[PDB]
Amino acid sequence: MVRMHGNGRGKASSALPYRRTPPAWLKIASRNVVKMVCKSSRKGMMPSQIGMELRDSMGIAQVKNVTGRKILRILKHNGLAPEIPEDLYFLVKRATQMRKHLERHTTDRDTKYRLILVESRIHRLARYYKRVKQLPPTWKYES
Amino acid sequence: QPHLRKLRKLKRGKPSDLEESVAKALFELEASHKTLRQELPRFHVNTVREVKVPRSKKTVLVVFYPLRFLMLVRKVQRALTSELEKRHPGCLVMLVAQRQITKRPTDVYKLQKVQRSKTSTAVFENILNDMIYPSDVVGRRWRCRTDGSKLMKVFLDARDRKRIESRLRAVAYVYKQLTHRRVSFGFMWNPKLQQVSTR
Amino acid sequence: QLAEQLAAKHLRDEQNRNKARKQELKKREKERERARRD
Amino acid sequence: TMMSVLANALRTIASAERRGKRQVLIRPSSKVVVKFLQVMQKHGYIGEFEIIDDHRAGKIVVNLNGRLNKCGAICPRFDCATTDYEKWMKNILPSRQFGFVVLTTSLGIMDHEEARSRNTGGKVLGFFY
Amino acid sequence: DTINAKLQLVMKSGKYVLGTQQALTTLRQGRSKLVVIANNCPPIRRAEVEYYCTLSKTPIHHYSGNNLDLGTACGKHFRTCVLSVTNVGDSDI
RNA sequence: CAUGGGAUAACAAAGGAGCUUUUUAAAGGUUGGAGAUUAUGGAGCUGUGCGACAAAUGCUUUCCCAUCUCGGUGUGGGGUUUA
RNA sequence: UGCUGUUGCUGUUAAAGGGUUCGUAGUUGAACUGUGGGCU
Ligand SMILES: [Mg+2]
Ligand SMILES: [Mg+2]
Ligand SMILES: [Mg+2]
Ligand SMILES: [Mg+2]
Ligand SMILES: [Mg+2]
Repeated sequence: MVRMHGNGRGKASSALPYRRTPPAWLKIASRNVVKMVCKSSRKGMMPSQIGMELRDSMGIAQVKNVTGRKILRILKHNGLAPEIPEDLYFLVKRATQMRKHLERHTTDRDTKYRLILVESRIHRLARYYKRVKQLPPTWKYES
Repeated sequence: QPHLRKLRKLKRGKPSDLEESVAKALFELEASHKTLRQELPRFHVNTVREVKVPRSKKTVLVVFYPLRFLMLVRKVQRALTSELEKRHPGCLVMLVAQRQITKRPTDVYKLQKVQRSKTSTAVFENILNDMIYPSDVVGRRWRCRTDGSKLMKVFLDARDRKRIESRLRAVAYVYKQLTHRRVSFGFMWNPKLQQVSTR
Repeated sequence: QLAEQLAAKHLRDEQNRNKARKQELKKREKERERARRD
Repeated sequence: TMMSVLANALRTIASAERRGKRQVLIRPSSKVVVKFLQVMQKHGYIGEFEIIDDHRAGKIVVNLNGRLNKCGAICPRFDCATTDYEKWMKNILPSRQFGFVVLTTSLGIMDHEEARSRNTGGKVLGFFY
Repeated sequence: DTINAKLQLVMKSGKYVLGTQQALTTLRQGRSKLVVIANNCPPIRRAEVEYYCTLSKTPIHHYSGNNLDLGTACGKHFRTCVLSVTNVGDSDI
């Protein structure tokens, strides 16, 4: 979004605290936190969205600091991880919508240029996931 | 006698004079205290060791327990610590979990398989957290003097200066007896902006 | 043939795990009894 | 991107000394960088310094006396046998009376004068005078 | 779209059936919970399906794409004109 | 080609839920030497019980099924557990 | 003859940065498992 494929140089991001201990006023047991994570997944939420629900309305700043494990690790233990990784899923969805737009507007050359960048990003990402065996070999992206 | 059940099965034979005194206190508390009565039944200690801090009046009692009960002890550490002090006037008690360390390998392939929680860096950090548990570390610095020495300083929150100030001399000495490393303490009001407090 | 060998190993491991857990659970029932036999 | 942490740190120190500052901040830190500073500190070229922990690659604040003229890294880290010491002294040092070349050897990190006494070779890291 | 998100939840968690003939069978029984029809449906076939839904009081949704889009939205590689979901699992609708 | 050293590096692997130990007891399945026959036992194979000790994560668990003021501490006051 | 430049050249105007991006071999690539201690 910033550096690869473009000239952006933005710095906006979050900064985790030095003190990794949950506050005293938080009185939720670790078992119940794990239950809420798995419940939201069956409802259809992605790991990024799950962590924001707990942050916004439950007082849980970091799931790892309460339970000892990350959100995606919890889903893998319960057999709830997505078939393909989340960031690869969103990039494929974006490219599909670009291609559907382009089949009517054949002269939108700016969109055609952006489609080249997104598909290069997909192929780089797929190569990494195949090396660490998060994707099957011979997985291929089809335009 | 029932109170010996609070010891490890190896030491139930010939307990030392310090071991059974703690055992009696733990057994008596397990049936009297309101909040300890549902955690204590599953708990038992490994050994108790006595340390005499030089240039001081109070002595330090160190209690070792298996790492299984880490979450059990952390839940009732405040009440358990204060309760034991009353039974043993003129002494200070610290609860330390017994951990093992794997020595650093020389071969690259072996180094990749080391369990990170068994490294000396990780173990010594957790031992320090045990001695000050109600408080936590808010900063840490290393001071490298020109003579070649390196001194480590740990900063605590100033909000709980009153509680833990008296114990810092004992904690520093005991930490050296278990790890053979030097530590020093300081206080920070507003640790977010790294503001230290002088008195 | 390779798959059959792997399946046999998996079954043996599961059986051993279950047996060890059962023996552990049977133990400490005696210790619980002694607590009630004081 | 940043390829060499050691090269980045030494350039920061030399620049501060040239402008006459009293302290300088260094980031990111590394265990190789700390060893290099202790060699300079032992011979009296820098003052006291301090390491700050932040659960990441830390930072260093070092106090400078006015004695340092220049420090720098050598890239790539060439190999140096015991017979090559005179060659490197002749090329990157102001004189044969002062200045040091720092090496990494199987015995640790040390200046070229100590390495010669121990009869060991290694790889060149940098210099200071 | 919101309808596509729910179809994926049903496709992985619930139970469904594809095709006009099998959907009508579920409507003759009482197992149907929702019927989805593509906009590319023959007018006489659509009128017959809607009549069955009215008699059995089954909610019906008019999909915004054709039978090609409906099949793609279910993860299939063929065209489907009518979809009937007998079991909805972990989904609102 | 042999061998000593392990700081800086390279190659390969992995992608982290494909992840107890010990002690007793029971049940079955070398005969003089050379050539045949058989039996008694070791050792290991399973499944029963037994004694002793650990465990890096609490089975006096979890889960839903239900049915009904005192003491110790630091300087007369402060802070801790408890009442 | 530092006018072939690894040590060790030049590229705003003297000769010389490709019209702009994507990209495979190739070259290059962040931190971390480590202060031994006691005696005269
Ligand atoms: Mg010449
Ligand atoms: Mg020229
Ligand atoms: Mg020109
Ligand atoms: Mg240009
Ligand atoms: Mg590196």
